[PDB]
Amino acid sequence: PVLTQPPSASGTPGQRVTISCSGSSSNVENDNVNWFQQQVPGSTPKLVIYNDRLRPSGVPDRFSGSKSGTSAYLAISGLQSEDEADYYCVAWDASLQSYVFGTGTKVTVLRTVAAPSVFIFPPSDEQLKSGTASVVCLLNNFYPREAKVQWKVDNALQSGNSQESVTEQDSKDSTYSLSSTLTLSKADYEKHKVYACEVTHQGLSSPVT
Amino acid sequence: VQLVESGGGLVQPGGSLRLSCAASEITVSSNYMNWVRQAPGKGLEWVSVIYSGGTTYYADSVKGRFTISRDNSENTLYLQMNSLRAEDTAVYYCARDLMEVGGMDVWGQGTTVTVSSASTKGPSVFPLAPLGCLVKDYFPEPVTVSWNSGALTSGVHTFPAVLQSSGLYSLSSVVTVPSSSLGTQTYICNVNHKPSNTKVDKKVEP
Amino acid sequence: TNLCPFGEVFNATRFASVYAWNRKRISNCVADYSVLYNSASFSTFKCYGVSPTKLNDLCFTNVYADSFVIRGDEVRQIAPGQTGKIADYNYKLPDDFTGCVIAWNSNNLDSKVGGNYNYLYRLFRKSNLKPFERDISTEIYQAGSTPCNGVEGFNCYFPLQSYGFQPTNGVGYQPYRVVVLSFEATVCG
Repeated sequence: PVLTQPPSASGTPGQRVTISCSGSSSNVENDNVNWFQQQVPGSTPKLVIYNDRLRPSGVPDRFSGSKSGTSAYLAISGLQSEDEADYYCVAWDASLQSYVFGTGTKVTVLRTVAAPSVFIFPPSDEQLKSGTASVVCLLNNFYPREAKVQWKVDNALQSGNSQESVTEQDSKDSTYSLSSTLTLSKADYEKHKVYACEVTHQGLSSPVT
Repeated sequence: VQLVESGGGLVQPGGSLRLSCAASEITVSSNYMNWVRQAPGKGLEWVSVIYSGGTTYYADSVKGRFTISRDNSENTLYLQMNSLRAEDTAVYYCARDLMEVGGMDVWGQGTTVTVSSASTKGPSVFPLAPLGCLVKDYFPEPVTVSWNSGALTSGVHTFPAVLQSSGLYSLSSVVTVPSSSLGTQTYICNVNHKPSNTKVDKKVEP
Repeated sequence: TNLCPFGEVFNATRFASVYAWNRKRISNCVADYSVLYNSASFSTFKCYGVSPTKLNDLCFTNVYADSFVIRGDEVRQIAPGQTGKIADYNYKLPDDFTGCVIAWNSNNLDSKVGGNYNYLYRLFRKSNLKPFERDISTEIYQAGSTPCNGVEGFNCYFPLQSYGFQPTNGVGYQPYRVVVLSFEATVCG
């Protein structure tokens, strides 16, 4: 049992994004739709709107909401840079004594561009000493989430390992960061050239060490 | 005004676990209070509510498999979870449901419950010389990495983990150190894996 | 030969919020209890004890008429062994009840546009009410360590809240007037 709510939402800075949330006449028709904001999956939620349309304390006048029968809505006015988050809606249903959440909508603001500051660290000394190796690329702040980083290896492509992370996070500096790791063998490290890390944004970069 | 989730993590299927949320400044015996969960990369699911005067309500996806209660004399509520399954693998949140005069304010951080087999896997901390540490090969999650205890509050970059296909996880945290006199304050990781009960304080040096 | 003034309580112009269940001692009178259910213009008339006709044939010490107004979803809670905000923190029936719970919709009479916000439901009480107990207290509720000392605020909310009775509302969220007949020398049929 869920409340239907769109997967995605988009808007330029300053625009107003209006999240849906539609349910039954025993869900959102009454019993007060509550609205929640969660920056990141494991994050702590934050009550933006409550009791249909009322606001708590510490919540901007920006955020706002309205009800129309089978569906109420969340109006994120004055779209800030940080506001890009997963948003959820809740309501009580006497029918099956429970609270009914929503699918979640991911507001995505669309604006300036940033450069991925990139740091690579070599295999640790005593990692190598255990018949193992592994190397690390640690990509820092960038705003467009896109970042293909297939470890070039040498000047000759090799995509053996090179395990890479999704994205999200930064939060502070509401850009995005990421992680990619190319495992090696102990003796395979002494194979010459130092691999490099094709951090490829719209532009490109490759600290090779 | 704080609620700290303090349950456990890794449990064989069909096992049992007890979750707890310590409460600061909210009288748990008086204010409704309510448990909510979030599966790995999914939505939010209301688990159970308790009332001030009792009269619990549960979700059908648990019913008899889960029970909720209030410690008497102590300002803590609990979720006894039994007959657990892999669906239940999630993050669990305690929360204050003020029905109409407010809402679900004051949520907790969340304890991370991972219902599976294959046993724990303790990490192998390795230093990233000038700076960082490499939390390698660990299961289940989370890992708590602090630099020089709580001293290095700033400069820290606790990057998210990866999923090595073999099921193992790996994480790595770095700090932007003043390259000026960096050789002064010795920099020391402090990593803790509560499941494997693996506490490694590993120093990173040039 | 005095007849019971059940009509005086039933067809009352003005009922009462649930937090103040009005009680009239129906006593020393004549009650063809069957004609009340024969007035089958009632949504819920379930007699946990015995049917009205059988106890029409019967007498008690006194008869207690409990009148209040609740929301439609919550008619279920005016029943033995029922768990709910109205049951726990407003009006509770003994788990051993031998009387009749009577109810009818009143969306016509007790709903107005914008809302008859003049009906009240207790949202906060630290402990479930005992059978047949009434709390009129307006003291501010303490959900916290800090004592309120009489100012509404955070962790210091007001107990009694109000139903929002608007005609456009759903059916289960509509006014229902409920009369509970309790049965304990006076009154016969």
